[PDB]
Amino acid sequence: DSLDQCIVNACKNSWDKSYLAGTPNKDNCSGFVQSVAAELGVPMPRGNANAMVDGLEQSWTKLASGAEAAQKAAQGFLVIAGLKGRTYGHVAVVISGPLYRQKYPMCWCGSIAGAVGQSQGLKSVGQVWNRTDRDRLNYYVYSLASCSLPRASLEHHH
Repeated sequence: DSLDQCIVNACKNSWDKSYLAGTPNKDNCSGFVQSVAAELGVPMPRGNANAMVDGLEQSWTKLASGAEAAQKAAQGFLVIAGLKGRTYGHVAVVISGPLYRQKYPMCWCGSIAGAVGQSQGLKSVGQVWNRTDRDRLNYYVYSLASCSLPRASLEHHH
């Protein structure tokens, strides 16, 4: 497995869970991120997307760009893209992968909005968020990598 496989694994595993009991994570951006963090053992601010962004802004390291965000995810860190909204905010997990338009990283996220706000790693943050918002995203990274060493039994090239 890749060094960052635990991030994608936690995303896949969180999709059909219901962090808010009764509401599938695919239909709840905050719940999706909470379930990913819980699987990885990363403490996370509580509440709706806006409250979570408030908490991340107060306590997490912020990255300078979506490119940096993908780079940190590739090293096995949990990286959250977030933006507050006047009514509802949105949060997503950034994963390694090619940058859309040379700028916007791939992501996983659920959304009460439905399919337009959902990504199972196949949309970038620049496709999920509005054109008026995608250049205003905040990227937060946890202080320690969540993934472990590869299995000791792994045979690989030198």
